[PDB]
Amino acid sequence: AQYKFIRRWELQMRDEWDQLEPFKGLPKPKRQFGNEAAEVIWPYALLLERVVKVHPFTKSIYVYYAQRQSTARGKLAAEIARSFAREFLIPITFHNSQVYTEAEMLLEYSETPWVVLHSLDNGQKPRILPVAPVEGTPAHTAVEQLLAEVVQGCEALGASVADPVTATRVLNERPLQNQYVRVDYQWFGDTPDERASHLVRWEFEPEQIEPKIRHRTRHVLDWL
Amino acid sequence: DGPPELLDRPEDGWDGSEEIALSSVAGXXXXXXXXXX
Amino acid sequence: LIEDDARTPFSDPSKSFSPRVQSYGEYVRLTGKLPRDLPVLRFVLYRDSYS
Amino acid sequence: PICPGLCGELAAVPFRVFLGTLPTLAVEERFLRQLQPVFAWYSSRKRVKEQANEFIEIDLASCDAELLLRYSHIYYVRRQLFDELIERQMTLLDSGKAPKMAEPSLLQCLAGCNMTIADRLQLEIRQLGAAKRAASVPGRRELDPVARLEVYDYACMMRLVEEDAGAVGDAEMKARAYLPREVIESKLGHLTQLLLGSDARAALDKKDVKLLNRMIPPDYTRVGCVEKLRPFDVTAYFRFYGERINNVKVENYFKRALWGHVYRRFATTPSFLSGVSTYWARHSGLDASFTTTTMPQEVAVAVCDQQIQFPAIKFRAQYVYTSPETARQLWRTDAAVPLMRLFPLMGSRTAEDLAAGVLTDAFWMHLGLSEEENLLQDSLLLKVRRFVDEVGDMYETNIDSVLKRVDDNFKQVVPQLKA
Amino acid sequence: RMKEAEEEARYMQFRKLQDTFWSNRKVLVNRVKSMYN
Amino acid sequence: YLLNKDDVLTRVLEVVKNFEKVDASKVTPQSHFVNDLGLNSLDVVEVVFAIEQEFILDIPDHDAEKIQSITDAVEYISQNPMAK
Amino acid sequence: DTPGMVQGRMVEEAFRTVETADAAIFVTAVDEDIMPEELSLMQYLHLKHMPVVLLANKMDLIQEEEEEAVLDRYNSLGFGNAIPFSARRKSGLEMLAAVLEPLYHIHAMHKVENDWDIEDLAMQGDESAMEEIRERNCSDRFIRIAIVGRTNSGKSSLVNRLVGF
Amino acid sequence: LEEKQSASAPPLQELVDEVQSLHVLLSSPRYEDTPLATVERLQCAYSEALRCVFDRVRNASVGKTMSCNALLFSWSLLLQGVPALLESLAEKRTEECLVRALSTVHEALNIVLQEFNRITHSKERVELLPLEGWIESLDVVTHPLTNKDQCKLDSATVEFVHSRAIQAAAIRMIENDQSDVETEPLDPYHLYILLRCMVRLAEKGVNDSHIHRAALLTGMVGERIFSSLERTVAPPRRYSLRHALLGKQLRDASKPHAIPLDVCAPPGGVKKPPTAADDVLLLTRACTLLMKVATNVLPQTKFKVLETVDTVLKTLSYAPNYDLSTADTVIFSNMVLEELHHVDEASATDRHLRVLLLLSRLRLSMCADRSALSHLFSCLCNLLPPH
Amino acid sequence: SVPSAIRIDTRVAYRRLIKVADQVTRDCPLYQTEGLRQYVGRRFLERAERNRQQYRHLLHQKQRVLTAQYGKFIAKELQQVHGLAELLLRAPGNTALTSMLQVLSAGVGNVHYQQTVERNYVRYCQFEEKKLDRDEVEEEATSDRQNRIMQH
Ligand SMILES: *P(=O)(O)OCC(C)(C)[C@@H](O)C(=O)NCCC(=O)NCCSC(=O)CCCCCCCCC
Ligand SMILES: Nc1nc2c(ncn2[C@@H]2O[C@H](COP(=O)(O)OP(=O)(O)OP(=O)(O)O)[C@@H](O)[C@H]2O)c(=O)[nH]1
Repeated sequence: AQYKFIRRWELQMRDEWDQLEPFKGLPKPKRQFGNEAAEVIWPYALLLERVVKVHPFTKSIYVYYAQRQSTARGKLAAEIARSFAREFLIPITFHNSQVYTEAEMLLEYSETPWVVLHSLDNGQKPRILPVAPVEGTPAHTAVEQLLAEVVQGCEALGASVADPVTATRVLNERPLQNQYVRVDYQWFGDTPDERASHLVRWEFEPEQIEPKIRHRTRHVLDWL
Repeated sequence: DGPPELLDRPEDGWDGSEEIALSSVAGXXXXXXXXXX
Repeated sequence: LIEDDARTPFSDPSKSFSPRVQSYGEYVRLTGKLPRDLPVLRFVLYRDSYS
Repeated sequence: PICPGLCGELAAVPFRVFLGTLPTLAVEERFLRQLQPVFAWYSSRKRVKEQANEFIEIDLASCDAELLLRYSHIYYVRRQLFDELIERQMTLLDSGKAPKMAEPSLLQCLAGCNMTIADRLQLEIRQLGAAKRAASVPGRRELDPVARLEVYDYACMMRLVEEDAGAVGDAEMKARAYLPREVIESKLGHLTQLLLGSDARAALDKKDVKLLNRMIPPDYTRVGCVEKLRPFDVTAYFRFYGERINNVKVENYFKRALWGHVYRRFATTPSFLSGVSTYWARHSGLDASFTTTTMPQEVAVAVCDQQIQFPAIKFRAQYVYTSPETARQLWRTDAAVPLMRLFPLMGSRTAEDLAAGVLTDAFWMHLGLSEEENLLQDSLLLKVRRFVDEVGDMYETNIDSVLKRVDDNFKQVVPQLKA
Repeated sequence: RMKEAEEEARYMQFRKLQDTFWSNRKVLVNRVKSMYN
Repeated sequence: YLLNKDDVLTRVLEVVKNFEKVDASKVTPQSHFVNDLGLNSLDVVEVVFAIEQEFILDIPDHDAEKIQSITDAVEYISQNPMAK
Repeated sequence: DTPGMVQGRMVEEAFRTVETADAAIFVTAVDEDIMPEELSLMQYLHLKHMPVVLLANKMDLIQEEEEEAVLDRYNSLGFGNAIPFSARRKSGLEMLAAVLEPLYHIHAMHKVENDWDIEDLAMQGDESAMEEIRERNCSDRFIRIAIVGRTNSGKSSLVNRLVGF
Repeated sequence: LEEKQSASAPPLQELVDEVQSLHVLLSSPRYEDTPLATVERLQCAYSEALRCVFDRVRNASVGKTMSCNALLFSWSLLLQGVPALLESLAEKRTEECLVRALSTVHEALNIVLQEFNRITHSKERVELLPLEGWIESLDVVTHPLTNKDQCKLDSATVEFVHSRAIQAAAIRMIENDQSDVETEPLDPYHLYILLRCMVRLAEKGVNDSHIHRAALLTGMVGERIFSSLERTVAPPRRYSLRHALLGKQLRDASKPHAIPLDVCAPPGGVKKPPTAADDVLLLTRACTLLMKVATNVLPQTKFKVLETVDTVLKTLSYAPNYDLSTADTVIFSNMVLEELHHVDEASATDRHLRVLLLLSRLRLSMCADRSALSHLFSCLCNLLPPH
Repeated sequence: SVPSAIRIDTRVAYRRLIKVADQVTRDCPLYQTEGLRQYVGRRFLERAERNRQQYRHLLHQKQRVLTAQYGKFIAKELQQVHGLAELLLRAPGNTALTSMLQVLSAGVGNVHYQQTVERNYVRYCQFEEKKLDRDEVEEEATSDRQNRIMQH
């Protein structure tokens, strides 16, 4: 029995590594029925193709859509919200690093999906924007229209902050939110320095630049 | 097509003994302000 | 913190440093509580060649 | 689902439902596939994790037990739930040793009703037995559809037969989409003010609101979502609100039950439901292009026929609780679904509930208010007022004529099986 | 400059106490001027 | 010589309210330990023993098996002269 | 002292030493979150039916406000009431001593009871029991044999062959 | 939490509140270090507010005109501030002015006394006034101002008001009609007033039932205050398991060391106290009055009195030093020492430790009345350690 | 479900066990307020539910002769509970049993750590009982041997 139990342990660990060995240092995302875009391994090529910039004072973007729809335009709006959540939610958080993006599929017969925008100002109520695409406009255009609406709503909600200085303070003190994202850095570089090697890096701190080894001058001469 | 766990699949071959069952059992004062009315 | 050896260069990560005190601290007088009912204080004064 | 809104005050009864073993959570994946309309309740319920097993803590006194028994589709799960309910009710009865007993006169009036119920009982059971052998449909599936039909699966089989009678799929979900809770409460307060000028209270009490929250499954709690109610939940809310808001004295429980069943019928009728319903996005003010403020009449009638169906099973399940001596005999042999929310309202309360329900069903069948139009007519309101007042006064004065009325009205509401 | 204001809060406690002791004697002196005149 | 029923009720009320399984809003001066409070028999043994803690008197086995209601606990301690 | 879990798996030598032990002190650190290899070992120790006590080391890095949420997660990890510990500050040894004290007396009981069983068996005339008692009562000084040499000389394989595994 | 909160999303009363605030600022011990100019300003404001309240009351002169509860609370305030009110109303330092002010106050109190006579003649129900109302009525009917040595007095009225207050206390202690938040049965000030009335009627209130009800009331109040202080200073998570396994034990037995009485957190800051500025003082004085009342009772109720004394003593040990009033605390301590002079078992050790720690805490050189210090000297010279 | 006699017997046993646990928490200092009470209640309720499920399975003249066996089994378990209460009463004198009860009240480790302390408790009491007898018979034997040697 113990032999088969150890074999089971080995197989379980092997599959868990094959799934998460290059992503073991990252936290795990939510296991919701709309957050399938968080467990997939995102190509850095797609992440570079889709670079969305939202207002820095925004903190959360949620996209709620319904599972089943009884109306044709309701099903169309649900598909639009699903496509937007699968296309731009991960790029937004990956390129902003201060916003938390989440999508969810409510198991109900609704025909109007929506998006919720939360700002860094706790004293400011969140905003709700419905997904109401034009029947004549295609899905590829409706997704871009929803993205435009979301970006403009984020801009308005960030500009309508109560105390911009306090908002900047809480932004500077807030940690990173996209630590769960599984990015496959393909031929670009395993390290940010390897990625930006084609550029001159002027932003460095001498405390970290200074080598902290014995005979560091000898080693620097050998390296140079 | 959506979440496969939510997607329904049929059970053509199922064992009566395959069912599993287990039994487990579950294991400030304040001040009173007075206002004359 | 000030070095303990001049032979060891500052580039050595395991260089020893000991603390030397620059100021022992800051002090203020102690002023007790003065009772509302008994403000008058009686005392004895001993002066050696003081006016 | 036998008596919407019929609830009594009792403590919490915890029960741990086994969800499976990590990582092969078979019961949990079956629940994910089946409990889709009650997935909000499922996700809201707490998750307790043992060392190597998974359990969920449900409240047997709350609607959790009945919802699981109705939507389970798992024979051994619902069997364990039914057996635990029966055993805990037996233990509670043996420990209480003193339940309130009804009068022997009214119990004799209800005893003769089962003699006529047993004729349609065999017919309605065959409908439930035939539906079990039709589990090969991709809509609803079961483990052993060829096995013998048992007593605990009655709720699921009744739900399936009601779906087949309505002929509209996901009618409960389509009705929950158009039945928000706040607008339903507002329309119910309006109807209560129309029915009673000063006889109604200003609002409901906190204990009653707590009982309602325990008996109604919760919806999602997102930022933009609103509390939506199923049609059965709206019926239960109407019944509970009326029965708790009428200013009839606590000793005159019969008139309170009559008002409760009147509100239950006002909620079960399709015209009033579609008239008082509105889309959730319109109620919230989010969207103004897909207003669709009116509920689809086809879905409304198809979902009201579900609640209209199966009178005999409900009457039998309530007669089981009408007397404690007969409950010990009919809990393991006769057709009966056990609900912990029926135990605090013992013999007297449930007997008066049965009588009031029979009388209200007969009044509705006689006046034809189920389909005509516009129940808010002042003439119909005054007629209902006079009906409830006369019946309450008669029940207080002379009970023999009331029992004769109950017998005649029972023969009226549930006719004998023909051919 | 925010930490500079935090250092003044430590020493402001002892400046209020010196102003209180001087004002207490001012009140006590005026009481004596009335008891005798 | 005997404790008054008002004081002996406040004590038994405060114990069942501060109990580990009983809710404050569910208890009332006229309530049953099993039906109105929802406690099991092994929990009734605990709440009676908690009453034996504040009232230094010792209750025998037969006289403790009769205390299934809060009013029953009040009547027993009131008639018992050995209560502090 | 056993080696850590490398690549989510403990070496075979460590598994045999853990099985030989009576109890286990699962030492986890607070600077890093709970990792899958820790959960894999926790369930392995559970399936082996061995007493394990959770010890949360490196508590000196925890602030006064975050100690609540940290211990809540450690107590909901299957093992109850994780012991806060700090090896740099040497905090928690008197608290760890109170936990290993019952196991100390239980082992003392099993040892004396086993000695009585072997004594009774040897009085019956069993050679294995008399030989066991002879090795016990033989009170002589241990001979420390150190096997040293150069790297890759095969001394680790030499002791493994001498021991038998 | 963000998801959850987003899913969720000159009146007489003001005059009375101002009078109460100024009185607590002038009488609380932790404000004794206030500057003298501020003390004089607060005292002038308090005198002016009390004069305005008394003027309003004497101009109304009818309970049914304004209120009953408001009138009773206003008269309780005026009674607790009689000397300042008299010095403000007489407007001069003269015996004739004092007599005039006292006569005016007697005239104004005749209204309340006649209202009490009318109520006790009509036999009103206890639902008329709350427990606070009945206690204030008992205070204003038993206050020595009526017999200072021309008012309407009646011992039947006194006994009726006393019985009504006791019945209202019983009702309030048995109702417990709170949903989830637990409140105190009675304010510390009203509890002190009730026990003061019981001290005044000690010749008539020797009833063990009344003494037991009062002891239970003050025990509940002390339990509230102690629970507040304990929630304020509580041991942390890092020491929770250490206390569960070891329990504040020491490495070596005979170090020697100081025996800890209560387990709390290590020093972490200032931890501003939550209790009011006079809660501890009122609790201490009320417990002193309770012990003075129950000095001669049966052992069955004496046990409950001693348990309440132990609860109040624990509350005092938890209370800070600036909130501890030296005079009232030393009075309470010497009374507890007189009680400990009786040979007690299994609790004399901890009681002696509590009392001696509380005595070492405070400053005996700052005590106002020297009679308490002399009695403490006697009690400590006559005190015997446990066996 | 369970007959009234067995219910009354188990209630008396549980009350005795609670009284003994409180007396032990008083006599030997258990530094946690609830202490052994929660653990004892949990274990007792778990065993009671196990035996109730066993009786439910047994419910399915054969039932007449099996109910007597079930009653004898319950009586044996109750005698075990009473002996355990006696051993808890004798614990506060010994310091090892005090440490076992203290660690059980604190509730550290896992089910296997809390079970080896629970099972070996009564075994430790029996071992302390046998140890005195062994030491006494050995000292009497060596005294007789010394007296016999001194005679020659
Ligand atoms: P009530 O009358 O509703 O409860 C009656 C119950 C007990 C529920 C019966 O229905 C029942 O289940 N009876 C049979 C079970 C029974 O009698 N159990 C007695 C327990 S004996 C036992 O083995 C328990 C030992 C636990 C001791 C734990 C040791 C911890 C100390 C460290
Ligand atoms: N802050 C803090 N650091 C500690 C503490 N204990 C150990 N460390 C640090 O953690 C590092 C781990 O040292 P080890 O004892 O070798 O860790 P290990 O468990 O033996 O790990 P491996 O042998 O590599 O499997 C040490 O170098 C210490 O600097 C502690 O209690 N607090």
